[PDB]
Amino acid sequence: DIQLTQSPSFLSASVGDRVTITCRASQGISSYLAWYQQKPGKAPKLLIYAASTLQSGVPSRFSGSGSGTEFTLTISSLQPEDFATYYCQQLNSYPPAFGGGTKVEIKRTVAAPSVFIFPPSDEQLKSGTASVVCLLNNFYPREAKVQWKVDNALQSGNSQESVTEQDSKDSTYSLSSTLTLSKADYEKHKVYACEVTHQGLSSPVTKSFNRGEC
Amino acid sequence: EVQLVESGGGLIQPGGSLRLSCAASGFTVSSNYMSWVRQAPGKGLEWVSVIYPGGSTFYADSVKGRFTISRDNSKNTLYLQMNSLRAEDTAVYYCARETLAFDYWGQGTLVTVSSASTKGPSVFPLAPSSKSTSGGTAALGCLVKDYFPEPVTVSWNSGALTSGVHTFPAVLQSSGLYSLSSVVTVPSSSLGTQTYICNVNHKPSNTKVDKKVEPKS
Amino acid sequence: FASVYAWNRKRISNCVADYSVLYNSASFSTFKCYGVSPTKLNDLCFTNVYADSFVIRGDEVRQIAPGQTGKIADYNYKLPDDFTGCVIAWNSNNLDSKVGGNYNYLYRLFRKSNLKPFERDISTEIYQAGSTPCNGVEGFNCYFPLQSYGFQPTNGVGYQPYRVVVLSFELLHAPATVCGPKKSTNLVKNKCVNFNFNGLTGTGVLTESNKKFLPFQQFGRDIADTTDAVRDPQTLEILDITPCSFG
Ligand SMILES: *[C@@H]1O[C@H](CO)[C@@H](O)[C@H](O)[C@H]1NC(C)=O
Repeated sequence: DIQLTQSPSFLSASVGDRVTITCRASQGISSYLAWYQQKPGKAPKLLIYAASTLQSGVPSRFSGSGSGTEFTLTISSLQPEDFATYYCQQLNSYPPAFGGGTKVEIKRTVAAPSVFIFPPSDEQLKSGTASVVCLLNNFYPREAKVQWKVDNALQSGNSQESVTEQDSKDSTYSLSSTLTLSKADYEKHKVYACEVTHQGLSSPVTKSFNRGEC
Repeated sequence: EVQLVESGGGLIQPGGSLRLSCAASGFTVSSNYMSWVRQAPGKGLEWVSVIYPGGSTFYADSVKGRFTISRDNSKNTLYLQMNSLRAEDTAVYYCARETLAFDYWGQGTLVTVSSASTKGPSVFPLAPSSKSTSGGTAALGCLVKDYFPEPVTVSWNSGALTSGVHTFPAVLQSSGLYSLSSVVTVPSSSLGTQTYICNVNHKPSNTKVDKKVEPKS
Repeated sequence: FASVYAWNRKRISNCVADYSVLYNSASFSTFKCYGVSPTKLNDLCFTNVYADSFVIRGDEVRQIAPGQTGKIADYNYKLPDDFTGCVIAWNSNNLDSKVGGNYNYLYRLFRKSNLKPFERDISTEIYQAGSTPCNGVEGFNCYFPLQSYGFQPTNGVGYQPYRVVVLSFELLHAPATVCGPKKSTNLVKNKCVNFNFNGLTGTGVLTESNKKFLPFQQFGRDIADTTDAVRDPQTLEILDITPCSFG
């Protein structure tokens, strides 16, 4: 029997508020564990000691609440800069069990994207392939749609997107969609268009170019 | 105070091997509980091994055997000599100084794929254009594609521009190679005016190329 | 009981030890014997028995054994590699664990070097980690070396307190010492019998005597040197030994 700790993940809030995260303990543990802050693409940093005695070098926003089981952390008066996951552990015992991690989102309001379409560089068309990039800059609701169209034909299954972590300054997202074609197939059509749908747009925005027009 | 740095990650196939050196930048690795923490990408953490100030091992469950930890106090180095990697550990490795809890633990990567490409970039500049221009600002960037060895970096002007510079997560194609594109916005009055050169560095290989992005012809 | 980092040490001495009341008490969760299997304890004699006592977690009872490692066996209490005694352990959740946490049971978690077997260390110096002289001051590069189990009654097993007693039989080079109790039959007066009186092995009829043995003697002998009287321990009453009936 090992302990299996659990967490109600995927939080979403606004700044200056109260939020509270609990950590189950599916066995009788005592009162010695720890919380960590894992910013994305970085190393963890422990906040709560082996109970609630918050380790030094931290602000006054965290309040670890300890018990026999069902431990619980609480953030009051949020600040835009805590974009990361929070884990549980369990000191003392050698092989320790870790949590499941809770990402926490940060609500904003309404901010449409700047859109921009980039045709393939002349160097790449030598190589024999065409990447067509479309960029969506800064934007709260990430539930954006990127529809590629080639000569007004909606393109399915030759694109890839990725999205950035919520920005620590202005709490926005940015998205890059890449359409990949062969040189041969690229040279068979004229208008390349990228149509972005988003809540901050009253009707969708299309940025487009015409292959071969300086 | 203490600024643990680690080195030794790369790429290898099963039955391979690899020594990792948790270089104790900072003091007294002779008398501290040290450990290795592992996480696969998109996953939670996992614990690997631990050394006592006095010498003991206690390896983890699945990596029981086939995996060796040691220290060197006079060099202030922790040594992790592994071998016969089931390639199922392809993970991001951390070494942390357990001080009654943990904390103080650097970072370091590894991948154990059953192949090798190790090639490097295919860089193109994505020019600033009126289709990207809107009012006061316009965006330009660099597309770095088709590389296997995951850790790759693109900076703007040798690290100068930090405003608007946003590198998007790399994408894994069906071909098996990664690709990404990093873009930055800059006032539309400044399309070609100043320097905007993306510095592409591929650390598993030794690729270093600077590409200038200029408005479309 | 006593802490784990300053265990106790009682030196049991000359007496009559009955390891059966221990072995069969069924109240012990762990009764391992190493030098000697348990049932043959009440049939052997040594020079000294030592008994060490302390309190640990539930799942650290597996480090009280010859040849282990871990924070307990490394530097709290180390058993030699040719141990001879037995290790006994039983759960004590209701006595030692108290609501809010019993912070009076400490253990040592940092030491320069692992203990020699049966060595003991009650010092409380700051475990200087960083090259920087600690100067007896806490902070960075210097940890206090003792931690405390915070025992609480709602802890899963393996975190509840267990009390442990380690009996170690030793045999220096003396003349004798403690041993197990001995049996005792009855006096079949008038019946050619095969007898053993604490060493005296013989055969014959046993009969009530009327000789007055000194206040320290044991048996009696006759001219031509044959045993003809003994003294019984259980009672201490002269008894004659008449040869059997042959002819
Ligand atoms: C032996 O024990 C019995 C009681 O069982 C007692 O009556 C008797 O006096 C004792 N004799 C000696 C020598 O101890």
